[PDB]
Amino acid sequence: RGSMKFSFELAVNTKKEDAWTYYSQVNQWFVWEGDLEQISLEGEFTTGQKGKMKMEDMPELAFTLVEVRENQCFSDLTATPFGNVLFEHEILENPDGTISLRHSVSLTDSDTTEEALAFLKQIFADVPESVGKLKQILET
Amino acid sequence: QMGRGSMKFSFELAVNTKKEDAWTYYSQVNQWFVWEGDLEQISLEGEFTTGQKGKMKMEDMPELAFTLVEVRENQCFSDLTATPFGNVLFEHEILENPDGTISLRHSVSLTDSDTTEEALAFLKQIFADVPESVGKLKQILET
Repeated sequence: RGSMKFSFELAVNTKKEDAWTYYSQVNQWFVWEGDLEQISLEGEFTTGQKGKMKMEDMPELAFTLVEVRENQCFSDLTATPFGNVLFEHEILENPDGTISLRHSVSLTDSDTTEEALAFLKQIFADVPESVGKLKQILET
Repeated sequence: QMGRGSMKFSFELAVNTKKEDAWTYYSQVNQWFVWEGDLEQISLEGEFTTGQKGKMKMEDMPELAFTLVEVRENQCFSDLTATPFGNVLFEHEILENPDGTISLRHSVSLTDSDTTEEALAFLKQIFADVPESVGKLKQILET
């Protein structure tokens, strides 16, 4: 590969089905996507669906749903200067009864560019907060 | 190994290399200078095996005790250090990729029942130079 990937995992005290609600309902991404301005999806929340997303003070971006698995995970793919960025969201079950939420950002490929890595870091910088917000919302 | 209160940062990098070669930079404590950028001193009370204790000192920081909690050649090794936020666990994983290439994944985690900013910021700090550390291992292994 030319792969590089950042992950953040946070354990939360709730049910995977309840977590799934905030993922599979694009209109509720505002509660956890920091800076989300507008969001839309060209159909059902399923593997292969295309949508449009826009963060504050940024051009709106097309994305495609890569691997929707109900109650478990969904991924989205967006084109960037550095090629396709894959964003992953996983609900993991822990033995102690909690679930964990793991969000990951990766650059499909690139020969370890100094600016590639710096690019991922910036995208990934907001991720821990967003996962934090989910946890506090889910533990209500 | 995660559960209530835990948080964990991971960085993974694909490297065109073999697992045995990567493992030599993990299992030999004296090699950590190649990939630990602020490393000043490093020792281990014996052989690179699960349970072994050791010490290490980083630029501008006091010496620190640490334990090897899990070792598997040539897959992974993990160490535990005590901090003001409980124990921090550092993980180092070698993963064989389906295109022959391997991946190195370094992670750091701790347990904070409160999930405070203090604990978060503290973990984030430790994880901050982990991507470059892994990048050095990449550069070294690919020659």
